[PDB]
Amino acid sequence: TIAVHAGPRPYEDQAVLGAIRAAIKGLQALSFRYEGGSTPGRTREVTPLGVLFGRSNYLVALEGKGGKPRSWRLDRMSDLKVLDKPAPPPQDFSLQAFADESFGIYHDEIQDVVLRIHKSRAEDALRWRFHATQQVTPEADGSVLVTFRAGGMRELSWHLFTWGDAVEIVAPQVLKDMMVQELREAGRAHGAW
Amino acid sequence: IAVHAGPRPYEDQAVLGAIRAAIKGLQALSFRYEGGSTPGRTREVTPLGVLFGRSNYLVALEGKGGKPRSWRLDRMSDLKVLDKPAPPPQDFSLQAFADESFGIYHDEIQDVVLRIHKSRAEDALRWRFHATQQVTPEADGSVLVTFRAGGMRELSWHLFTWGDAVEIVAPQVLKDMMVQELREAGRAHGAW
Repeated sequence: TIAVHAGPRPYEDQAVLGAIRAAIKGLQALSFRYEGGSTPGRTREVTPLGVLFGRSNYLVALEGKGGKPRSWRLDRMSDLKVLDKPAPPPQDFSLQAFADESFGIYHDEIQDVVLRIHKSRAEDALRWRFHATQQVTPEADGSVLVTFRAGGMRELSWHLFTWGDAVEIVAPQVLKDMMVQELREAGRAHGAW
Repeated sequence: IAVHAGPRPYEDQAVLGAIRAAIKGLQALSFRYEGGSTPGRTREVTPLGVLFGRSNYLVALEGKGGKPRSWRLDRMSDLKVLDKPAPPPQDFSLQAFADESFGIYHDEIQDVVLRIHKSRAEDALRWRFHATQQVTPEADGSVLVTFRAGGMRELSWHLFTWGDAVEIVAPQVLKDMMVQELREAGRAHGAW
């Protein structure tokens, strides 16, 4: 296409990344050797559904007969082949559907997030999509209250940092602690205080 | 089939498809802008490509005698794909355009040089900060990372995700911003 993804990203091995699309456009299956998970290093078979690019590149897929929608890290993968073998996708499987029942994390258990964005970036708050299932509430002081139910507290905290002092983390406590700890860590190394 | 999760802005394919239509038809595209230097006027451009990231941006030439520029998608309205010839310049590369800044913002290009601590050297090696990056292994197991790019506001926002594993050795501006952001955020959130 005529689009390019700007910004930092993980490095690519398009050799292996070209092998996965070879079986979703043929509705076939794949198989690799994992380097993680509950079984350390076996070779395993899997039905492909999609890839999610992030600061870690994943691969949504179920194993063999039946399965569970879970995504394998492409860094901890070993030697795939486009099985000669068919494996059609579940019909109602949206790939965005995987991507929103958490955040830039997966399965880190879901939290009721409450943010207060001051006036200054209130209009910026309305425009911004923190999570699909979000609700923005105006307040009497022109600040706006942003609440949504999501995972990925760490990524969230990284993103809130870019809002600077326009955000006020109201809930949950794990997010406050997440942010403070991260600010203390970075603030020491770069000499902020 | 691979969209990126996280806080991606509310985007619209009704205009993303229309920009693709004007590009591959090699014809001009016009829209009115809900932003920019002029509040709400109809601009007419040669569309070149879109940038994906912190939001989505049309890269386009407006009128004749202009440099490439960027337009927030979510801020273009009432777009029409016209029948005038609008081929791209033969020299333009969208990739080279995007490479001129660490993020979206095109400002003074800086030789940035970072040091990543040994505990995260393996991650730095496997991480593409920028298209022009070189990494050199240092004696103590830490790694030096250098590249040329503008947009250090966005750079310092990313560096924060590296915790205390990253040291900014140049440019000075990137250092100052990083510290000022940390103080401000740290005061807002009660970290010190």
